[PDB]
Amino acid sequence: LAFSPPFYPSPWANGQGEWAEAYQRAVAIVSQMTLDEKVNLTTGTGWELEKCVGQTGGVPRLNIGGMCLQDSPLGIRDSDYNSAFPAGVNVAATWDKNLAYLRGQAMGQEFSDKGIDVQLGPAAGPLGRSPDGGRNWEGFSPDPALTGVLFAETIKGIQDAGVVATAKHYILNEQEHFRQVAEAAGYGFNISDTISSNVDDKTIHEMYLWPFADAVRAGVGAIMCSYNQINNSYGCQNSYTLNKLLKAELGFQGFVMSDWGAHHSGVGSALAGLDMSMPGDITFDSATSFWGTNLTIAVLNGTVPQWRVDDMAVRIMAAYYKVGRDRLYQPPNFSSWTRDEYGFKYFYPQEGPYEKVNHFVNVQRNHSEVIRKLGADSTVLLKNNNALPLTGKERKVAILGEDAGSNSYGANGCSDRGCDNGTLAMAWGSGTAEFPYLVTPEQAIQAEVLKHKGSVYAITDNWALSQVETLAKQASVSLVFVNSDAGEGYISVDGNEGDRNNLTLWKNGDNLIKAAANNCNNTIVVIHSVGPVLVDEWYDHPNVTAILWAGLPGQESGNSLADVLYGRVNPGAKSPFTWGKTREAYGDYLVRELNNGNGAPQDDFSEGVFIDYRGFDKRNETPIYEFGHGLSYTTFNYSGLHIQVLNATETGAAPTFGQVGNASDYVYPEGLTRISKFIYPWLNSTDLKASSGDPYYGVDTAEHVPEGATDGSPQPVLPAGGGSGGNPRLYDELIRVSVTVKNTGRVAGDAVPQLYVSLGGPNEPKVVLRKFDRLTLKPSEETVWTTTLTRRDLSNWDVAAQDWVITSYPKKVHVGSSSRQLPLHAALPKVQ
Amino acid sequence: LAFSPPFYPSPWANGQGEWAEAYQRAVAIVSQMTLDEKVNLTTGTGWELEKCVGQTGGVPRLNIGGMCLQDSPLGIRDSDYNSAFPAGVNVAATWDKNLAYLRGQAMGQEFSDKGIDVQLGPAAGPLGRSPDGGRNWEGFSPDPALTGVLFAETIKGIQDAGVVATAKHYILNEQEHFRQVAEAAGYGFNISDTISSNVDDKTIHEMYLWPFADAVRAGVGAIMCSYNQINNSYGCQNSYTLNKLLKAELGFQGFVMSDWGAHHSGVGSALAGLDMSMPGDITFDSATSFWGTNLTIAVLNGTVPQWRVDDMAVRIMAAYYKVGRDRLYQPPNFSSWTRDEYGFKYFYPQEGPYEKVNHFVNVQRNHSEVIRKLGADSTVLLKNNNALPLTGKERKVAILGEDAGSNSYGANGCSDRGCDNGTLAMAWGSGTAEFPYLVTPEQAIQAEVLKHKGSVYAITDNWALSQVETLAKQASVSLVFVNSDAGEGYISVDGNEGDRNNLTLWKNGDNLIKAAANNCNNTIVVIHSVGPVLVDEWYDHPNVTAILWAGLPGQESGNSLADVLYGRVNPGAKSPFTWGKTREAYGDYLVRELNNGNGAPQDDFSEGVFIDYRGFDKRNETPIYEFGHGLSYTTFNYSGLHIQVLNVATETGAAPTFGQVGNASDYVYPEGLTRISKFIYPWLNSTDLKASSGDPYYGVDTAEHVPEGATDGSPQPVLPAGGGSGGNPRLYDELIRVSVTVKNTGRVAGDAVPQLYVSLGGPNEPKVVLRKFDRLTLKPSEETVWTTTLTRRDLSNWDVAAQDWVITSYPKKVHVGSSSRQLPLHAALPKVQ
Ligand SMILES: *[C@@H]1O[C@H](CO)[C@@H](O[C@@H]2O[C@H](CO)[C@@H](O[C@@H]3O[C@H](CO[C@H]4O[C@H](CO[C@H]5O[C@H](CO)[C@@H](O)[C@H](O)[C@@H]5O[C@H]5O[C@H](CO)[C@@H](O)[C@H](O)[C@@H]5O)[C@@H](O)[C@H](O[C@H]5O[C@H](CO)[C@@H](O)[C@H](O)[C@@H]5O[C@H]5O[C@H](CO)[C@@H](O)[C@H](O)[C@@H]5O)[C@@H]4O)[C@@H](O)[C@H](O[C@H]4O[C@H](CO)[C@@H](O)[C@H](O)[C@@H]4O[C@H]4O[C@H](CO)[C@@H](O)[C@H](O)[C@@H]4O)[C@@H]3O)[C@H](O)[C@H]2NC(C)=O)[C@H](O)[C@H]1NC(C)=O
Ligand SMILES: *[C@@H]1O[C@H](CO)[C@@H](O[C@@H]2O[C@H](CO)[C@@H](O[C@@H]3O[C@H](CO[C@H]4O[C@H](CO)[C@@H](O)[C@H](O)[C@@H]4O)[C@@H](O)[C@H](O[C@H]4O[C@H](CO)[C@@H](O)[C@H](O)[C@@H]4O[C@H]4O[C@H](CO)[C@@H](O)[C@H](O)[C@@H]4O[C@H]4O[C@H](CO)[C@@H](O)[C@H](O)[C@@H]4O)[C@@H]3O)[C@H](O)[C@H]2NC(C)=O)[C@H](O)[C@H]1NC(C)=O
Ligand SMILES: *[C@@H]1O[C@H](CO)[C@@H](O[C@@H]2O[C@H](CO)[C@@H](O[C@@H]3O[C@H](CO[C@H]4O[C@H](CO[C@H]5O[C@H](CO)[C@@H](O)[C@H](O)[C@@H]5O[C@H]5O[C@H](CO)[C@@H](O)[C@H](O)[C@@H]5O)[C@@H](O)[C@H](O)[C@@H]4O)[C@@H](O)[C@H](O[C@H]4O[C@H](CO)[C@@H](O)[C@H](O)[C@@H]4O)[C@@H]3O)[C@H](O)[C@H]2NC(C)=O)[C@H](O)[C@H]1NC(C)=O
Ligand SMILES: *[C@@H]1O[C@H](CO)[C@@H](O[C@@H]2O[C@H](CO)[C@@H](O[C@@H]3O[C@H](CO[C@H]4O[C@H](CO)[C@@H](O)[C@H](O)[C@@H]4O)[C@@H](O)[C@H](O[C@H]4O[C@H](CO)[C@@H](O)[C@H](O)[C@@H]4O)[C@@H]3O)[C@H](O)[C@H]2NC(C)=O)[C@H](O)[C@H]1NC(C)=O
Ligand SMILES: *[C@@H]1O[C@H](CO)[C@@H](O)[C@H](O)[C@H]1NC(C)=O
Ligand SMILES: *[C@@H]1O[C@H](CO)[C@@H](O)[C@H](O)[C@H]1NC(C)=O
Ligand SMILES: OC[C@H]1CNC[C@@H](O)[C@@H]1O
Ligand code: NA
Ligand code: NA
Repeated sequence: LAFSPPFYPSPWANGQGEWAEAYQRAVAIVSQMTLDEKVNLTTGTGWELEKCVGQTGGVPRLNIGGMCLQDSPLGIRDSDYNSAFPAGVNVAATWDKNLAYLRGQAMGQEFSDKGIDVQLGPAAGPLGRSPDGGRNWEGFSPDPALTGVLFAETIKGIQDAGVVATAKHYILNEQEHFRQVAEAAGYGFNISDTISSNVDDKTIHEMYLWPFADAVRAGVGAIMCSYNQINNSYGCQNSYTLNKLLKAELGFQGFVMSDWGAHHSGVGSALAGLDMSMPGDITFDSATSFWGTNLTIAVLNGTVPQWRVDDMAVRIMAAYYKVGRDRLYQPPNFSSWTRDEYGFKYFYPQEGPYEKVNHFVNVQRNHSEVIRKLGADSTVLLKNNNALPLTGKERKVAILGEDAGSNSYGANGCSDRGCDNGTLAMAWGSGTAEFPYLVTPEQAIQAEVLKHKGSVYAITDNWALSQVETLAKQASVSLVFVNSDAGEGYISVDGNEGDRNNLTLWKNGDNLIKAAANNCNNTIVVIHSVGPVLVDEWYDHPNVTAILWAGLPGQESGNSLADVLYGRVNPGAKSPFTWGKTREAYGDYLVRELNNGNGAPQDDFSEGVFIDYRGFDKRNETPIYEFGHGLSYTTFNYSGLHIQVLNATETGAAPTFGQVGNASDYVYPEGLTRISKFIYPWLNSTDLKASSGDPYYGVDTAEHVPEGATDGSPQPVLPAGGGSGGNPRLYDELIRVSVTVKNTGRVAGDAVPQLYVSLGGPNEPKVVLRKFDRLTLKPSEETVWTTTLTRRDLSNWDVAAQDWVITSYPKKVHVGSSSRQLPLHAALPKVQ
Repeated sequence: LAFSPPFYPSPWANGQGEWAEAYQRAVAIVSQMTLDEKVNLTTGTGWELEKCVGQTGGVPRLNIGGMCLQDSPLGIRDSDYNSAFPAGVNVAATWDKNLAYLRGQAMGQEFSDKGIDVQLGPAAGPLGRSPDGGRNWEGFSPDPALTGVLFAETIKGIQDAGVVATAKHYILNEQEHFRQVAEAAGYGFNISDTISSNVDDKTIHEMYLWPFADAVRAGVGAIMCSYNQINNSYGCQNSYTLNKLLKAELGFQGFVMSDWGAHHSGVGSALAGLDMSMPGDITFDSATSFWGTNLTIAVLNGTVPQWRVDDMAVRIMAAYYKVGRDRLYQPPNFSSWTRDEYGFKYFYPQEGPYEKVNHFVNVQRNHSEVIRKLGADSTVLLKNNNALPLTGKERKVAILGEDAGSNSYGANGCSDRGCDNGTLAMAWGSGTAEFPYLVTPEQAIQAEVLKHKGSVYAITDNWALSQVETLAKQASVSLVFVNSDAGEGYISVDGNEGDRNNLTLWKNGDNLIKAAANNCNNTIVVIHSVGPVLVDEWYDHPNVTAILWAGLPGQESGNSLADVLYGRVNPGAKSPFTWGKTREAYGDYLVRELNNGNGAPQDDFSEGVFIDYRGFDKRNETPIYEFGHGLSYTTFNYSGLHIQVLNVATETGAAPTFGQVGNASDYVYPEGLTRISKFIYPWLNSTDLKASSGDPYYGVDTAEHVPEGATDGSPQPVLPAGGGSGGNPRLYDELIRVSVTVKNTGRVAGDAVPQLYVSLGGPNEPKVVLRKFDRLTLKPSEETVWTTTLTRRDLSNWDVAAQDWVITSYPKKVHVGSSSRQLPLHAALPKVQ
């Protein structure tokens, strides 16, 4: 079986780069803390014991309120009077750094105004190994350069608005199936440990880790480690991914929290680089924790060095100070577990004062504007045979498909969005927010038609084909809506356990489109979906005159779409993944059956880097719509490529901050009423063994602590580390590339120039994206797009050097409008 | 068994009153026609043979195009790019003569622009004997005064727009069960003839006949006789209702058409006062007709007098001229049977030239505006505990109920509206039109809330009660939508064979309302229905803060309602029927089982005049909401009632004939004409009359089957109650002027609906009966004096001994106020005669 080698000690923070001020403030306050106070920062207080999806107890003697951590990557979960933004995959479809940022900012503002300290998002893991993976839509794209840039801009927007962002899930959680042992049991499978993603060192560096290096360099304050194992070592105690890759090589200065139920040991995880346990207990409301009491004991008994807990507390306070949360602090003014105005303060056991638990604060501001805009700018026009934009003069409009209409249970009528009923504007699981309302395509397109005194109807039963056919024969234009949904693995909809069982349109979508197109010579298909779907049965039908993919647009869905269909917005989005002829064309199959008996299922990433377009190009397969493809209401020309060549070895010793006293300093204080299931830092008595309750307490302890796990002496800086996101020399700019871009059509709009490189060598993809931008040009207007290639951009990861190297194979650059339409190309000059 | 006494001969037209010019022009043209041409005017061409629901062949030699007759009373049926107006019941709820006229005008304009000559509406029969009758909603109100006045204004709007209106159904078609034998057989019932409505002479004059007297006096061109029998004689050959009540007593000058399949004999119907057979065949596509060829033969063989057939022709041409149809004529520019651009000219057999059958003419103009306004102005506010109007500042709005949302088959996705899915804006059967679009309450209310930056959702599955209760707990206001549907008897939805099986909300509505009100202290109920529904289980719930009934609003439903809920329109509508505690409180049970073996079921109207509020008041029962009840966002005061007393041929001419009849050979099929399969023609196969009729009863006991008087063309007496239009003109003398001051005593402009009831006196008269009303717009503090007059008819009762209206010697009283039960002003009336 795959093996995960050790890397110890867990590196300590050092005030790196833009962290210097936040780290000095964190060390000044952590220095004042007792051991039980430090431990309070590191451990949640128990599932649904307070207000937020995750919440720590804070340090009240030092005026630090408990840290409130809340989903989701696309808006506040489990709350009220908040907005529901389009999903991360829509941000990927915009290819628009500025919109990713502005969406970050608007979410940060709403979370901050609910008294939330830490947003659990954005996501870049899953990256998207498999097109049917259940959570790819929360992240961005299976391409690392596109994902890493939009991930980083999202982070910066959220943190500039004063909320800590949490880059998740770290790392290789590329499928829902078998990701948790209790979930698998509920779905009929008996496994002893979760699925192990088994991945070679070059692949992890070139693909899955690269957006985390961007998040790190962009200043992300938190990282959430993942439920799966990596080479048979759990993500939240994997010393290789956490100590070596994240903290030593990428130089991460913030804190690593567990995913909920992903914490699997106290001592093991603390020494392997975990800093925060969520929701704080061992299983939900077990009243036991691998940390809390147990971590205070682990330090008192000498097994976890003081410097390790001290560094947890410094990383946690430093992220909180880095975003300025201290200046915006207020306790969470809502409850994730009830919408009632009043309730017992501690929800799960219904204890504590009976008091106001919701204040109904309306944090929406004018955020519907950025959502409606980001929806229109993420609507990919895949096909347009001169059918769009509409004019408003069409005499009779047929709106067809359940995906155009209302969810009959209300927009929030399925818990965590766990159904696919009515228009699909948000997929399911934790990656969700309550809509404040939901504008359906039916509502916005019928309003638009009635404004022009046209005739219009909506048929929203996809087996009502008699009516579809009759109305399609009478219509000037048939707008046909179809979807495909997916989500987090703890929910199953129609037997899809988070992951999609296939890429075919749900709810009779293919037959609905063929019924319309058999009868209307102007059939326009609109797809809402978590990722690609199969279109081969109808996309080339002669009466299908346009096709659009609008992703998961959030609350302004129908208005975002109408703006595009009626020409208020000229679509600029590009596909952020590949649209293949068959599921086989993508390869990268999910592990859907036990393959290691009743042990952990083994998920070998045997394709290496060759996911999505890199795999189609390697196999010489032709996509229907390639990565980077999207049309516009105008045309663009690219010409005039020009290329120009441009002109610490050790750490400190681990520090300790403050003093640790005797056990009797950490016994429960006598005036305090202990709330049932609440997780505390304190001991029942000075008897360490008895207060831990651990059946393994004090047995074979040293043989269970890896060599070096307690070494606080100065360490070597890795060749590829020493900076933020990697050695700073990786970010030196080596080549500048320019091209001229002209709008040669009649409509103002945006181009998305894309710069790919070919790094050369027998095992490298033919082309890999490295730069892009989204440039607004009026008709006939031109501009020069200039960008630069860094040392990292031209490197490959060398497993023998443990470093990025520019290999000696000759490299080329290609610029154009998609991964398959690259009219400009040149050999690059040799650089090192 | 009830018996229907004979009345012969069938009165001939005479140019009465406003018909003088139309009659002269009809005589002049019918004088030029051959017998087969005349017959062509009287008989439709066969079910689906041409474009319109009914269609005659016309007279091409004299450039008279075939007459195109199309449904419905609320908009053009079976067509395209037309509007869908609110139902006649909503017009009744407006209590607004002007809006009634404006709706008729906007409908006549649309019909005229499609090349339709005759609109099959409006309807005042069923009047509304039973609250569960399947078609009451197409008419107006169970009250004859409210109905007759709004029926009349609807007819004047249509005919002023140049289309002939058809007052239907004449008469006593008060229920759908057993109305047609083949329908009854499709539902498992074996009957040899249709339901017989059996009614006494005073009741028919005081109730069912009264709105038709108004129709006739307002100048209606056509009348459509009914499927039921009346005292065991079919509506379309009932000499008593057609010859005596309609043509002699009411003096009707236009033409009587059959309902479709209501024509039951050639000779018998022509002599009993029928003028036009629709759709022209005996059963759909039978290629046989009681008229056409048979009527030509019946005149040739001496059995139907030429004067009778000339009179049919003159009544038909006179109605056509009277509305100026000849000045707007164009062939129908759509087909009722297909939406294809091209097709065979003769749809049913797919014969004739292949040519353009649809021109897709957009006739809607800006009629959405009158629809929008009339839906708002017909929304009755039944209860409002200071909950409405909404301000727009409600922080979270729950829209609850399938009736708020879309029909998932599309607004037109159920044929003839034969389902109750999504918002109910139109009930089912022939009384329907294709929506151009349908704005749902969900759409218009969610749009209003988003304009104010509120939060809003719609739950539209009425068994999703977990979600309903969760959202209702979170909401500032919960708007709960519920409905109850019905329609014409040939369609059954959920076992309701046209008629409603109960007056309970459909689709779990009572449980939905209780789920919302148990959780939300500001639950507002909105009812779309064909008539009253039982509200006893929740109307008085402490968290039910407002209740509205919005009827069947047509295509602008959601916008009409939002205009009211948000106070752009202050509701002025008033209930046009009673809301009782139980079904038993209304009495008047439908006949739902065979009670005459396998012969015609018998429907005895044994309550006499005591239907709807007259029955409740007679039984001393308290309605939840009485007839005439509606609240406003302002208040009104009525004061200062004052009463002021104010200051005909005896024989007809002889029956004329116009033009000449020749030999049987003039009427044989023309040699060079292709005869279209199933098409009905006026021509004979040969000069053999017997063989050309194909009638198994031809020449059988003929004399015995021709009623006494039926061929009598000599001068007739004028009935004491006849001699004018809608009755002897002395009935319309104004005898009393009544005035009262109405003041808006509140803070917002609005419409008051003053109502004037009389008590006629006498042991068997209703305690009060509506006579006058108007709808008056007043600004805050403004006053106005409402003045109206009572006519001799208004103060009379029908005396069966005299056969005339008589002001009886019991002391009479006037009562004025805001409903049938809120009448603060009363005055004794002085003796007048
Ligand atoms: C010139 O050319 C013309 C065009 O071709 C020729 O016209 C044909 O003339 C024939 C006579 O020669 C006609 O045939 C006879 O028709 C009658 C009338 O039938 C209709 O009306 C019935 C009710 O009638 C009353 O009311 C009408 C007006 O509404 C009056 O006109 C009648 O006079 C009669 O009036 C009395 O009652 C009213 C009150 O109700 C009073 O106010 C009056 O004061 C009078 O008292 C109605 O019931 C009939 O309905 C039947 O038919 C419908 C289908 O059309 C169907 O939907 C109904 O369910 C019902 O079906 C049942 O009956 C029919 C037959 O009629 C069966 O086939 C069927 O299967 C069912 O049983 C209809 O709407 C009709 O009554 C005559 O039939 C009676 O007499 C014959 C024998 O003479 C019997 O064989 C029949 O069974 C029947 O017997 C019943 O009645 C008897 C009373 O008379 C009684 O003794 C018996 O006990 C029995 O119960 C004839 O069928 C033919 O209609 C007409 N064709 C056209 C196309 O117009 C003309 O002949 C020719 N001239 C010359 C000189 O050659
Ligand atoms: C790890 O994080 C966890 C989670 O955040 C931290 O746990 C929290 O620690 C808090 C202390 O920082 C502790 O706070 C206590 O709350 C109690 C309940 O308060 C609520 O109910 C009261 C009473 O109705 C309301 O007044 C109040 O507003 C709340 O609604 C308080 O009662 C405690 O107040 C006492 O201590 C504080 C100072 O901490 C005094 O300011 C206050 O006056 C009270 O002082 C009395 O009691 C203390 C000790 O209990 C005495 O030392 C003092 O002399 C006073 O004694 C008199 O009164 C008591 C009875 O009232 C009487 O017996 C005595 O004889 C005298 O007459 C305090 O505010 C949270 O409950 C606790 N959270 C949970 C879930 O357990 C933990 O500290 C963190 N750990 C570290 C190491 O940082
Ligand atoms: C007066 O005249 C009116 C008009 O004719 C008469 O009304 C009819 O009354 C009938 C008798 O009540 C009604 O028939 C009943 O219909 C009930 C509801 O059927 C619908 O809803 C259910 C439940 O839907 C939920 O669950 C679905 C499947 O899980 C889900 O898809 C759906 O979205 C709903 O979800 C919510 O709830 C679930 C859990 O419950 C949650 O998980 C979810 O999150 C949501 O919260 C659905 O199954 C069904 O297919 C349909 O769409 C039925 O439930 C009744 O059937 C039960 O009881 C029967 C005994 O009565 C028994 O045979 C049967 O086996 C069931 O146990 C029943 O069919 C009818 O609809 C009314 N028609 C109209 C037009 O209103 C009225 O009866 C007359 N009144 C009187 C006094 O005479
Ligand atoms: C009772 O009402 C019915 C239905 O309205 C009338 O029946 C129609 O009568 C009209 C007028 O006579 C008939 O019209 C004839 O149609 C023929 C076919 O016309 C179409 O197809 C041709 C061939 O492709 C086209 O070229 C043409 O434009 C039409 O689109 C015409 O060809 C006839 O006109 C000429 O033909 C005859 C040949 O016999 C010659 O005498 C002349 O040269 C003449 O120019 C004619 O127009 C129509 O077909 C009838 N309809 C049906 C359904 O049968 C009755 O006439 C009316 N009865 C009374 C007594 O008024
Ligand atoms: C600590 O004491 C508490 C309360 O007495 C007891 O419930 C708990 O089990 C003890 N913990 C351990 C590890 O024994
Ligand atoms: C008249 O002639 C047609 C065509 O020959 C024949 O089919 C039809 O049956 C006849 N009508 C009658 C009453 O015989
Ligand atoms: O559709 C034509 C006729 C059918 N029977 C009912 C009438 O109201 C209608 O106009
Ligand atoms: Na086809
Ligand atoms: Na309650």
